[PDB]
Amino acid sequence: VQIFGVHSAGKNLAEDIDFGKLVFRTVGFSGADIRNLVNEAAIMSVRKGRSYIYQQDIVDVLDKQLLEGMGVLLTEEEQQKCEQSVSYEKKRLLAV
Amino acid sequence: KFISAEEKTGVTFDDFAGQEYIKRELQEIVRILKNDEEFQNKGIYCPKGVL
Repeated sequence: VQIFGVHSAGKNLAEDIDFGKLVFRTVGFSGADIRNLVNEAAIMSVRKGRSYIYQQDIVDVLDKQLLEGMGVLLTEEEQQKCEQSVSYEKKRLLAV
Repeated sequence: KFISAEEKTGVTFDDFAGQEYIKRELQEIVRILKNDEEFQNKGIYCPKGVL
């Protein structure tokens, strides 16, 4: 938390920013990892045109970093079309 | 005296397709490098090496 505060001082964090609720997502991180997380949060906040960094910005940055791990690099349209490709009977089994 | 300091190759982004996520991610880095002042105002720094 202190490293995140040090490396995210000179950026316009919004009122919903709190790193105390995202500590468990950064277990094993070093200072460079948290700095890269802050930088990617700034990039993604710029990406949607958002002026500040939201908590959803950091959440989506961590989620993108996690989804990139297993070899899934898909945009929103491809993901939605692929979700619509499967049927409904074989989706309720996964849901259950 | 062999390295080509080529300014134009004739191959654009429209020629390479199918990996639009990687294309957009490289577009972000290229735009950051070209527009370093505007994005550096908010503290964004580009990576030195992309592999």
